[PDB]
Amino acid sequence: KAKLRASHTWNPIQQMSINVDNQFNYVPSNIGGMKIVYEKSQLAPRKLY
Amino acid sequence: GVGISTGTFNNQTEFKFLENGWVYITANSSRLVHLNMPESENYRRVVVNNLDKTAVNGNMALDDTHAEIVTPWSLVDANAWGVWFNPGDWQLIVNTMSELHLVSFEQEIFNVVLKTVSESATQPPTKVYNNDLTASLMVALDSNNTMPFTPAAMRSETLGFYPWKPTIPTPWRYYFQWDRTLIPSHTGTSGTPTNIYHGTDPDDVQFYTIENSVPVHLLRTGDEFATGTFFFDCKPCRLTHTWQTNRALGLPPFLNSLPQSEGGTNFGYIGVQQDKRRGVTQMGNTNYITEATIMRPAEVGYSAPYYSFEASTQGPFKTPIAAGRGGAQTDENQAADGDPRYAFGRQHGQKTTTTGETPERFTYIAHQDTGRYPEGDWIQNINFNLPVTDDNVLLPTDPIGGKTGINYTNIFNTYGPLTALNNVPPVYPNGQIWDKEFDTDLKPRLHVNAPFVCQNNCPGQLFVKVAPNLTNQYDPDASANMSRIVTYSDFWWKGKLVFKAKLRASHTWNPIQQMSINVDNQFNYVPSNIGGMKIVYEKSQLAPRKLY
Amino acid sequence: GVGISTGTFNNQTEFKFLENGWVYITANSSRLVHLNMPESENYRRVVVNNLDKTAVNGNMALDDTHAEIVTPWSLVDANAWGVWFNPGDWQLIVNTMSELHLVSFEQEIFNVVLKTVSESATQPPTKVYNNDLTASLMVALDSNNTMPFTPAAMRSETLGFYPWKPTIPTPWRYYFQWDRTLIPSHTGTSGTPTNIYHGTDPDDVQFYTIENSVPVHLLRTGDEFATGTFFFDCKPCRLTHTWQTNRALGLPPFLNSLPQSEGGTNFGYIGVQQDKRRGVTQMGNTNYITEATIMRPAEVGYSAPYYSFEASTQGPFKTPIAAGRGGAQTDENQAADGDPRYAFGRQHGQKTTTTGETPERFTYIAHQDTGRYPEGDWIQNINFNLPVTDDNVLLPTDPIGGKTGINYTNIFNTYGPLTALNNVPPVYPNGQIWDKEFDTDLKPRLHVNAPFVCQNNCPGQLFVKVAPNLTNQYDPDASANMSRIVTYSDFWWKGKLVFKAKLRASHTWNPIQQMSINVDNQFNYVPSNIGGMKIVYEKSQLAPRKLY
Amino acid sequence: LPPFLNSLPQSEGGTNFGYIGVQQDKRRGVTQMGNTNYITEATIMRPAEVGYSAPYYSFEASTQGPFKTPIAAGRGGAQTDENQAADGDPRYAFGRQHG
Amino acid sequence: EVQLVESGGDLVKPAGSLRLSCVASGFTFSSYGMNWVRQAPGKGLQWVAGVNSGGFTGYADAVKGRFTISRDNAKNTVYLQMNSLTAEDTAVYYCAKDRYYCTGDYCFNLIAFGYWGQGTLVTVSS
Amino acid sequence: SVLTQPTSVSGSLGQRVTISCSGSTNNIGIVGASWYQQLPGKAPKLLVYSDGNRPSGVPDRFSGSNSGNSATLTITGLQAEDEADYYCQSFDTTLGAAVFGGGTHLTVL
Repeated sequence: KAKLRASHTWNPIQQMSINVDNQFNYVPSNIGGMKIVYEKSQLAPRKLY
Repeated sequence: GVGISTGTFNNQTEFKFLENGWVYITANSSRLVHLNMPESENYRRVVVNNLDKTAVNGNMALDDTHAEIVTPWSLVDANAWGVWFNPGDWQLIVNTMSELHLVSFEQEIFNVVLKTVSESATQPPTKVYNNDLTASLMVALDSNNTMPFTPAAMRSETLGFYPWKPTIPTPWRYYFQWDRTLIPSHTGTSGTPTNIYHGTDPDDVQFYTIENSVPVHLLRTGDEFATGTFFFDCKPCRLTHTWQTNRALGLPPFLNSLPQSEGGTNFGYIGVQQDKRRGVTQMGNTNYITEATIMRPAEVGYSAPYYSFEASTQGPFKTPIAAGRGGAQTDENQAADGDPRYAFGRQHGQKTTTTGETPERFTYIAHQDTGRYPEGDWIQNINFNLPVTDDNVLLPTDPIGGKTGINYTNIFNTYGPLTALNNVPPVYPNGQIWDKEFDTDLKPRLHVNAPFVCQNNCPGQLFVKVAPNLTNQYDPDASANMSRIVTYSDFWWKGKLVFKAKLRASHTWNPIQQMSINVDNQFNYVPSNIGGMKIVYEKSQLAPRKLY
Repeated sequence: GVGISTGTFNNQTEFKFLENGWVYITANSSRLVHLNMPESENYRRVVVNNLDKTAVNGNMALDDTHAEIVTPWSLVDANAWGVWFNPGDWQLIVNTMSELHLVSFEQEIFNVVLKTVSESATQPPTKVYNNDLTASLMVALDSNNTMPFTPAAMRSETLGFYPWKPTIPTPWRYYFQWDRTLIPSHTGTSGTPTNIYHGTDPDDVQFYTIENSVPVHLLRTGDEFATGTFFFDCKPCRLTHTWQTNRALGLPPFLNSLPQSEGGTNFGYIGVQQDKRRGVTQMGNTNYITEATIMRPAEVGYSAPYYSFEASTQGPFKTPIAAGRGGAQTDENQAADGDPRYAFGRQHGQKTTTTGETPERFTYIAHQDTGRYPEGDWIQNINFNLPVTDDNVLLPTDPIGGKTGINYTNIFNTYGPLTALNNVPPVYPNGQIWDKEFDTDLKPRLHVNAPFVCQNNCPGQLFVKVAPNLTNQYDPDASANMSRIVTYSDFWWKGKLVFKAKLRASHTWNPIQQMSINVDNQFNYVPSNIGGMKIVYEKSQLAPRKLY
Repeated sequence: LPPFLNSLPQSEGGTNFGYIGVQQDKRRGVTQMGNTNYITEATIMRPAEVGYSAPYYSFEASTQGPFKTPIAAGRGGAQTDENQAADGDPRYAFGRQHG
Repeated sequence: EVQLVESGGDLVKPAGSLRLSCVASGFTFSSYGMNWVRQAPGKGLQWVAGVNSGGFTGYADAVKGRFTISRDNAKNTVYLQMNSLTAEDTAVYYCAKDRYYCTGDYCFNLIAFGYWGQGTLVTVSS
Repeated sequence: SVLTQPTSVSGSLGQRVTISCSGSTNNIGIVGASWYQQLPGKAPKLLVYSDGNRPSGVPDRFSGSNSGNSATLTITGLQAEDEADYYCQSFDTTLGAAVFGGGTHLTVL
């Protein structure tokens, strides 16, 4: 069970995104090899106080 | 009452979810508007003719000739994305929403204040400001869309994009029919190319006036005005893009010889000679089946005359196209036609501490590959003998009309019954949200300026004007300038735009492109040391979708 | 109407009684508040970096390097004991109450007024004040706790403590993420330590604006705004201190030989050789049972590294501790670490008729002895031969690391699963009343700044601002400073803070301590011949209580 | 609440800092350091402590042998340099079943 | 280990323009500022410009308003467009990287350190 | 702005030698000097940071000091390979620009 976030600030926050650098980590190699690279889980900031 | 407030300020963007993965987006937007009295209480029919610029042979593209009626009214337009969403909300929408619907729209003018200006004329200059409780703000809502529609997003003349920054309303004008002739020329054309302006045909005269077509409310400092909820009927909008082209539609060919080692050079080979292959092609007189010559279900995108100018009664204009050049992602300089360009000032994104009149600009390189790369085309004979010879292929490098610069792609068109193409992406912040459909018997399949197109009607333009605060020396029979007390108004505008979006789903193993903040773009979204703000453009179709 | 008042001034404290020895202590406060128009309508992001002070080797504790967003909004804060209770009510509370609960909180703004300043430009300067009845005062109440929580009590910037003096709201600002490195040094270090400000990490950026987050009420001179009752859920606060330390828990040894005659030198005796005694000890490798060695149920207080500064991404900061020295009530110079020090001005207790910019300061010393006296501590080897040789003990006079002024008490922490400690006592008048609990997954056991902490959420902050009073010359596209008519507002704030307390009983023959007016302090509670008021600090936990 | 900046920048520039504007021994505020009048960002009261320090790379012995004293969180600012990962932040070693 | 390379220095006529290029590897190009420093034949050193990660730029008065420095964080490459060159600009130019990670407007472009590259020579004459 | 340096200095093999640089409160008095060495025709290499530390591989011979508006560099156990030009460097806090000294040539005898 998860809750959907809400935009709390004027500015965009950081997100996980595919890019020209990490591209080939999520698709098989020509000879059929796969990999899973680590991914962050607390990108969105929150107010402590 | 004079001493009672008639409204409440509100920006808050509220997300409310429903069942089945839908979310309501209510966008409240509140501004403080500043309105000086008009320069003249009279309508003006005016011609602009930049004959000086266009007399220079070859400058015909810079033609600016037209006739307009200048009105004493000012237009309050909220038809742009930046007026409703800040970058954070745009991030959330374009990262989580797959589609968007325009539902309802409302607006209201309130907390009206009217002030007069008096000058002392003392040797050290000074001037005082006085309220006028009896003074009135004239407000008109064109609910029936009687007046000509004129969205301000095309001129960067909508309401500003910062809630903490006041905004002006745009002075209102509209086009008046005119006749124009402009024969095109080139540097080297002898004499003066035929360039004339003829005037107005009697049967196309339309002098719309607000007072004779729209009810007008007289708001004093204690009055308020509410437009009422307008409900849209637009087709749904997609926040995803199609990467497929004709080359990526259908079943790929079986590879009899798959690669045996990793590497960029270790490709696979189909293995079957091209005239011995099996499959289907529209080339009824050749045995080659190849990824270019194979039959595909239909055509994605279409070629069109690019930087082509067409003339009618009113003079020359550029031919519009739904999508731009392909492959522009590799080099921005190659985008050119189709991909829109936005020039705007400080109210609407340009850094607010910058000097000069030079506006910020940007070209929008959409994520959809429905465009074309004309240098990659060629036309060859029906005989289809290969390798094709010069006499039998029309290459893009071939000269057309005796011109090195013009090839056939400049005049080439491939729109047809098999064409499939996409609607225009939203452009945050400077894009227009909704646009009124034309009143033609046959209607365009899409509009290039807004993602949503009204089917039946869309909300009436809101016209405002400062009532004429006359002095004691008024004489209605006078041909001289009327004498009015210098009046201006500060009135708060509050709008509500309500959307309905569908949340996205993970259809694939791999992640998709998402808007995010990074060490480069970081400070684009925060104020400077002296408070300078700026809003940068932000894409809308980062998530890919399967065309076929 | 404009001429109708919208509220009632009220600054009375009512002690209503109930069953079972409880009392409702409802405190009302009212102020006149003076709000100028903001220096600029824009938010700013500003960095402070005093390399001029920190570059001097050894001043690393004097680092003020930070990033802050400066807002046009002002903050109204009544979170200080001086805003609700005058000395007499505090006397009643601390002389007659045992425990104090915080129940509800309310506030309202009424009798708004707006004035504009006109300058004559006459050679001898002069200016005249005019009412602007149509102007507005912006009010935003962040009830959802979306904005950063910035308690004004910390910087001595809450509303004033005198009902009969006007007050101002603190300009509002909040911290913006930054990175900073400062390697400590000593007078005598070579070169210059790295003292750098690396910038702001994008993933931590959080820019807030009131306009985009809270509904803003526009209040004209005839309007009033009330927040609505808020209900707390705070833990109870005890107005009694605990005097027992480990040495005084449990059953004293039986004194075999009592004194026979009274006298200062006539001590009693236990009469049993220490190695021959009966009881329990944790020192399982020795027979000695003594008042210093006998097992006790648990531990009161804890030793913490004193003047320990810990660095994180934002630079250095002092390690907070719950309590300070024990038995240091005699001298202020011996307060040392832990015991809070308040430095305040004339809005908050300083003799009002004073001049200059030296803040008035005091150091709070609590009546509770849950602290430590490190010069009496020592660490000795496990063999436990007595008397102990130099090599088997680490006395506080023995250095650590070669520094003769640093000993093990500076780097020695005794906090454990046996530690017992009390909450921070209320500090009148300058102490903060309540605080918001952290949004961390695991939360601290007490806060040092507020006796009351909020288990779930608690009252939202109230922000005010003068609406922009533009001149006729406004021009959004200009990058210069906005032109505002010089406008200011005076409004009345009124709040209600509701406590619930229990009356005290007398469990002992003796009379306990109480606060009372005496000749050495009488003039501190009366005005001066020239109208000067001062509010001196008063202790909270005067009464004693049994710990175990 | 940050400190009020009595003097603010007037132009954009890397060097155009702000200034609190009041001599440090003359500042109003609240601090736990009762034997000084300097009030500074390093010395101003805060509600509590965010994070904690631990004897990092402490090894502690029990009946079964030495083990590393575990800590909740790692270094601050290590996001900019992998060489400073240090204690706290976990290191995963795995194979072809798992990545 | 940190490695930097430079190119683009050439003999050029007075006025006009010239465009230098410096490339980097071995360190997180994004987190560090990049600077150019120049030295005339047999003369002393003179800092030319620096560019922090965010696109904010700094220049010395000798070039401020004439040169324009930039970065391409996706290629670990920095460029220096030298417009309005004059004879006095004849010098050798080196590419440097500060020791301490830094970004933003308030960020000092160069404090102490850099694995200076081999450099590129520039001469202005006609 | 600029930092002053001596034109040249001489020292015998195996002896100690000193080099000095002078500035102002806003360049040296706030940020310490960083000393660089340049071999004939080569790009310069740093010797001592303002932090007082030396980069990896720099001989222990070199060491630096700072006092008020001035700084100083010394070489212990002078060697023939040390014959090179040297430069002090700082940061003018007012102009926000790196300031390099006038340079000094060290002669080994």
